[PDB]
This record gives sequence, C-alpha cells and structure tokens, in this order.
Amino acid sequence: HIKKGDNVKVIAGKDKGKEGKVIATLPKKDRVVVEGVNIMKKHQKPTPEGGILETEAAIHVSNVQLLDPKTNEPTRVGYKFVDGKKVRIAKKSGEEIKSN
Amino acid sequence: ASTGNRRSHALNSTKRRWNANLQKVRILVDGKPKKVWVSARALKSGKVT
RNA sequence: GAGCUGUAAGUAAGCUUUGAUCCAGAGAUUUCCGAAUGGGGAAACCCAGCAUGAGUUAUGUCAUGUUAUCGAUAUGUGAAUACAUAGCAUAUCAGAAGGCACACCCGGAGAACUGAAACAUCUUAGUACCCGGAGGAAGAGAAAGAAAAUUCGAUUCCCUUAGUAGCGGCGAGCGAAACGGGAAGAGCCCAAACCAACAAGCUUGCUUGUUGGGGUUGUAGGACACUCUACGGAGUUACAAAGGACGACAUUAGACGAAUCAUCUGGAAAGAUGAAUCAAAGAAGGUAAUAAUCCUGUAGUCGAAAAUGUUGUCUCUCUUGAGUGGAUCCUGAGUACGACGGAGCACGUGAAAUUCCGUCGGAAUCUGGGAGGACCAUCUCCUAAGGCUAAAUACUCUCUAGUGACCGAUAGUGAACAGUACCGUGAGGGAAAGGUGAAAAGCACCCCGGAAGGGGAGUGAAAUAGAACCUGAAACCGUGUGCU
RNA sequence: GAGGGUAGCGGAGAAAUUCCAAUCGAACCUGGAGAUAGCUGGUUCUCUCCGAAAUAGCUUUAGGGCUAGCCUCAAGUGAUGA
RNA sequence: GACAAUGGUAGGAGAGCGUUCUAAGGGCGUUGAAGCAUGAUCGUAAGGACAUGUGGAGCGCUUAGAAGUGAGAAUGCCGGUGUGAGUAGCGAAAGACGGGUGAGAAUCCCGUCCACCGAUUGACUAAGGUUUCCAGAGGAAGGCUCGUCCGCUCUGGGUUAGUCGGGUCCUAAGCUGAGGCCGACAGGCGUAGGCGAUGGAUAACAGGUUGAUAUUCCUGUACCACCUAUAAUCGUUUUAAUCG
RNA sequence: GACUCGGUGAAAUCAUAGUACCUGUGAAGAUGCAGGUUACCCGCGACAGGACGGAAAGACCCCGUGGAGCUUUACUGUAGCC
Ligand SMILES: [Mg+2]
Repeated sequence: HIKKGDNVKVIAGKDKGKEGKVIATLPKKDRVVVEGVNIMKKHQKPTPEGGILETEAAIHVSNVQLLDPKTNEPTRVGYKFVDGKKVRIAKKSGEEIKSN
Repeated sequence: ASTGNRRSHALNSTKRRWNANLQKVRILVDGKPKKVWVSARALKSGKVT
C-alpha cells in the first residue's frame, strides 16, 4: 500500500524496471500515476491551437512495489504500533521513512 | 340465527335460516327502563320486565 | 487516516492532518395530503371561531397555540311533571378509528364448470371468492376419557396400523381409530359449605349486601370433630406481583495476518523453461493471457465510547404442613335430557350410539348422576353444566451468513437497461431494449463538400475494434467474370 | 344546453329481442381455470429383425369402448402342425 | 467353411450416432481456444477428422453418471427480409408574372393583377385541449411532393383586476347526514343541519400603449364597502333621536 | 380519373416454377399424365374464359349422450300466497 510521495518500482507492463515516483492516487479505482510511466499522446483541439500532447496515464496499483530503504529491493509492507500509532515496515528491514 | 338446509322428498337441498322468537318488551336496563328485543326463551329464563 | 463536493463526466468556486469525505450508535429538524379529526372539498386546496403576540392613528395582514365523533372520569343543571328522569353544559384523560406479505391460524357466510361416460341423491368441496378477529404462532389441553390387560393416566405433532374396519343411486367415489414406536413434557385457579368483620332494612332475631379468610375432589374430596406440627421453600412463561445491584455472553463499525526471482514468446505473463519459498492459510475475486508467494483476502488471533438482546449471582417479594372420623352440611338449573326441524362427526337419520344450532317442553342430589354404538339387567371406567396454561407443530413480504451435476439476454422475474412507452371513460391490460478498448489514448492537422458523409495523416497489438462500436450465420440486394 | 337519477338473477322501452361506451336471446374486467372437448390439427436423430386389421359378441351403441380373432417378445412342453 | 434368409403402413423387439452438465484420469491453447467460411477427405447410417482464411480466450479425449437431449409442416409465437411494383394512391377548389433571399425555389418573403366566401370560409363568448403563444437560430426525423418554411428541433421570453367570471352571499334537483330506524357480516334508509348553478343578489367607463397582456398596465374622470380623525343634530336611555 | 414525364411510394396474395391447345386418361370437369397439333427472345395499353381465382376452419344439411333463449296439463324443486 503506497502513498502519494513514495519512490516505487514497476513490476509489470511495458515499463517494468523503471522507478519514478507517485504523483496521483485515485483510490476508488486503485490506480496510481507515476512520473515517466505509461505515457500517452492526445489529440487536443484548439480551445490556442492544440496538437499532440504527452502526459502519463494511471497504472493499476498492484503493478507497483515499494523499495527497501536499506538494501534497495522491492518488498511488501507490514504494520506496527509505536506510541499507540501505526507505522510501515519493509518486511526485510525496519521503519520506512514516508513523510513526503 | 344460524343456517342450514331445507330438504325435499327427493333429498334436494336449499339454504335456509332459523330465526329466534324475538319479542319487544320493556326491561330494566341500567337506571332507566328501555324497550328492546328479547327472545321468548330468554324471557322465560333469566330476565325481569 | 488522505483525499473530498450523489449516479456524473466538466468548469468554476471551495473544504481538509487544528483530521475532511466515509462507516456504526444515539439525538435534533421533519413543508403539504392522507384514518385526517376546526368547517367544506373535484387528495396534495379553499374558508373560519377563540386565546395570546408583532405591527398599524386604527382597520386590513401576519405568527404561535387550541377547536371532530363516539368512549371514560368529575361537576353543575334540568322538559312534558311536584320530586325525579331523558336530556343539556363545563373540565380533565387520551380508549377506539386506518394499514398490512394481513402467507400461516381461528371464526361468519358459501358457488359453478367438473366426475358419475346423460342426471336429480352423491362428487368437485366446506374448495374459490367475500366479511370479521388476532399472534409470532394460533387452535387444543388436565378425563362425566381410552379400554376389556395383570390395564393406561392432559393436549398437540411424526411413523405404522391401512387403502384395513366401515360409509355409498352398496354406483362414481369417500375413508378412520385404539394398541405399538418416537419428538416434547407441567400443571393450576375459582363458585359453594364455613368463619370473621362492616352496612341497610329490620327488630336487633332474621334477611340481604360488601371485604377478607377457607376451599377445591371419585376406591369420593372439602367443611366440621379431634390429634401432630413451622420459615424453609416459591416466584414474575400459567400457578400473585416491582424493581434494584454486580457480572457473562451475543449482535450492531473494525485491526493484525506467512511466503518469488530470472529468461523466452508477446502489446502486455500469472503461460513455457530453470532454480526457490510458505502452509492451522492450495476458499474466492482482481491484476494488460491461466498467480498459494503482486493486490483485496483466506486459516488464525485481537477489538466497543454507545444502544439493544439474552443469561447468571445477590437483592427483592410471597407462603406452615400432616393424620383419623365419612356421609351431619357443601359440591356449577331453565342446566342435563326429551320431541320436531337441521348440521357436524370417515359415516347419505340408519341398529345410529356420540357432539352442536332454532322452537317448544323439562330432572335427580352420593342409596346421586354419566359412558361402554337401539333397549334392559349385571359388571368396568369416570364425576358434566366455571376459567387459565410453556414445549414438541405451520408460514416467509423480510434481515444476516451461505449453498446448487439451477438460467445465461426469445432464457432467468413482466422487469440485468418497468408496473414505465403505450392501450382503455373505468375496473384493468401491458412491452421492446446488455457487450469499443488493457487504458479514452474517442481520430491534432490537410483535402472535396452548405452540411451529412468520405480520402489521407495520426492513436492503438488490432479502426473491415470509430460509438448504429466483441464474434457477425441465413433469407434478401448488388458489381465483375469462366462455360452456356 | 348545463347539473343530476335508475346497473346485468338488473335497468330503460309510443314494443323493434330495442338500447345500456363502434359489441347485447342477456355488457365489460379479474378470479375458480391448465373448466370440459368420445372432435380437428400437431408430435423433432439413424440402421437391423419380424409384421397386422378394417371381423364376432354386448353397449343411450353405431366415425367411441370392452372381451375374443389376427401381430410381436420371452420361457416351456414335445409330434400334438401342413 | 457349406447352406439359407434379408419389400413393407398401425405396431412389437434390438443395436447405435450426436447435444448440455458432473466425477475421475489424461491432454491441448496468444507459436492462437470456441464460433463462423471454403475444400476434390473418412465411416454401412445417424456422423467424425484434416488443411487454409476470419476470430481473440477458452476447449476436446477415455470410462461412468444425469437430462429443459435432436423440428419442415400445428390458418403455431417472435424477429428480419421479399413478391405484387416503380404499380394503386398523394383527402372536395384558380391562379399568373415581376423582384428578393439562398448551395439549392412551381412550393419561402414582398408587389401588382386575377379569382372564391360573405345568415359567412367574417367578428365575439362557452366547453375541451394544455404552452401549441412571441423573438432569434435550424433543417436529421415529422409535413402524403419540395422547402431557405412551420402548430417540428434549439435557446431565451410572455398571462398584472376592490368594480370582468368564481370564492369570503342565497337556495333547486340531487348527494350527504349528529342523535335515530332496520339489517348474517359487509351495510341500507332517514330527522335537524350541511353541500350543490344551469337560476336570484351584487360597485368602471373613455382614450393611449407592446414582438407577445389589457374594462387588469398608463392618463383622465368615477363608484362601492370598511377604519380612524374633524365636527352642528344626539340628552334617565323606559323613553327619546338611536338601534332592535 | 385513366395514359406520357419529374417527385414520393403501399396492399390483399405467395410449395418451387423455363407455367400452350385438342382428343383421351385419371379421386369419374388437367399448364404439369399419353398421343398428336401448334409455337423465335423481351415489353406496353386493354378485356375478363380458366387457374374448381382472393376473402371468411359453410350460416343450408347431418352428427356430438356439445351449449344457450323460449313454452307447457315433461321430471324435480322453489320465491311467495292460503
Ligand atoms: Mg441481387
């Protein structure tokens, strides 16, 4: 489960192996947007004259994995209660720095 | 006044009623006397005029 | 615990880590109509009285309360009529009224087509329809019973007895019960004799009334007579009733939850090939093809501020129980029965006993009364004419969790997008209509054209996937050709 | 012309079986209801072996039914068949 | 191996083919499943394969089990598409020409001439309908042809009351009806009283003005109810003026 | 109106159709059968002899132990009345 500012890795699709970072979330369809991944080309009409534009489209969230902060490998995520508050762990190391 | 059958000699059947022998007499009802319908059998039995 | 302002896409303007949107519990608000209830009315509107209040020099206007009919409970008053009464008036209460899944249950009333190879007794059938009353069940229920052993011991339901015994234009057809095997199991309260009081007549004797106690039955019990005895039991499901405490479970939101990498083909891998790992988890669904190890989950374990529902332990609240005498007193009356006319019992009035309704008659009192299929005698069993009662049983418009050698868009609900288009004055009848792609990346720009449509270019793995969008059969309509 | 009344086992009729929503020897709608139909129509893949009847008798029977006759399958007995 | 048998309707008997689903086993599939199309293939029949094109994600085989298991006919039910056929019809009637607009004109707009109705094809008010009304834009469908037009599509607008017609007034027929009478239930009737116009009562006219309203808006001049001030007349409130 | 040209454009019906006549034959009145006799391929305007032409599961007739309305000294009942 990934937040808005993390640094992830793509594990499925055309762009498998790229890193990028998250910029949008869309939780109702569970599809994130990652920079430089899944780029599309739109035909926009004049609204100024338009033309072909390139932006990123959303990818399904289960095609993305976080990176172990220490060893820098993909990992799943668990939870832990500290100070009576929930944090994220890397299933291969300790705490996971996710402030922004 | 329940219902029943009238029977012929060939035993054909038709619906029919038995009525009660109601009479209009003046009986003592709470306080003032009133004039109501009462059967003759109930009159012979359990009520005073 | 990071996005959010319905389906629902946009833009705009905003909200949110000082915790939003969202989920559960409890509150607040809740226009008008409708039983509709101040009066009226062609529902969703019109017109008022009374009392407060705002406003106006004052009217007009506005705001908030209250005003149906029956019923209950008080008070006052009182006609034909003297007392009285019927009425009448005032004030408190809020008892009824209407609706439904009204499926199942209990009552009232009750067909015909049909079968009998016609039809009338009979059957369809006490079925359909209509009306009333209710509950989570209802009804029945504690022997005036079943029987014929050496008996049993309230009721209901299941299996058998058995298509037997019986009934029947003895035709068509209708059709039990006891014994036996099981589910469940529970018993109680009155009326009366009598006693103690109170009260009116009365003459203080009696009568009657009111309260309380007592008391409840068959090989007879209880009153009375007498002799032996006391707070442990009982309880809100009948057996009398209220309400407190502290607990324990279960709902109604949730939380944690093990383990995988690489190459090939490809638009994309979960597939193939190779090497690994978890399992109290190899249910299931998603993810760009087919995943135990990617996501949501699963096995397992944890969790409630609040409101409900059960259930314990205390509290609480009630309350003596035996024996002998047995026939002195009490023991359910217009009742039980009978005749006539009907109905229900498997049973068509018959050898009809047994049980109800209408109309007339009309008992007995323990040496009594009823039943054992006309009736009589003897035997055996029981004790009517007052009431209450859980469980085993029936049903599903619903809610929660699941299941299927059930359907897969002419099927399955009439209805996957509707009791809607539409039809009918009305009651009422009643359709057709699912699929782009993995992702909108939904075709910038150029050309012909008023547009619609099209040809290129571009997106995409694919555009003969371009929205009349998966696949795209046949009928049917065309264009070009080899032989004729 | 407007506002009203009479309703199907019924109403209305200067009378014709006439009218009661383009329908009347008994309106329309929903239910009993899949009424009943000894009558007519229909009833869906293949090959192999055998193969009729259109007649007695009774029948509220005569284009229906029942028993017998004639077909088929299986078992049995054994000259009973032509 | 020898011999024999083998037409067939009602109808009896036997052996099989194929369809959907389930169980167990064993397989195939993005290097392309089912379906669809074509072929000169195989089996005694029902039927089974293989190859190629299209298609884009599921499906065979073996043994056994279970059935909504096979269509050419029912004046069958639903959908689609033909034939008749470029055929019948295009719903009473008088139009002609010039100018305009437009991609496009017999059919739209403007003008002149001609024609038809005129106890009416003219002008008012009711029922009934319910936005059809007006302006700007449009031309896919509707319009029995056409269409630049429209009662059609899109966007935005439009109905003004003390006196007009209803209510805050009255009653007819009829309908309801507190108490009441009757009735298996449901309910039927009816007294006082209510409701109910098609009738009775009841105060406003002339002119101006919009694309769309007018006795309603504006100007002028009126009338009818009700309330408060300013007042002559008011004189126990019997009476008196007053009201009743 | 019909007929020719421009616009628009249905219907009943329909087993498939390359659909002649005569004398016969035949379920006894033939475009489809036999023996002959006629006839190059394709339209348009007209006529009504045949296709037992279309339309409506004959209303006449008979049958069904089918319905309904009406009558009476048919059978059995019954509302009422005495
Ligand atoms: Mg063609």
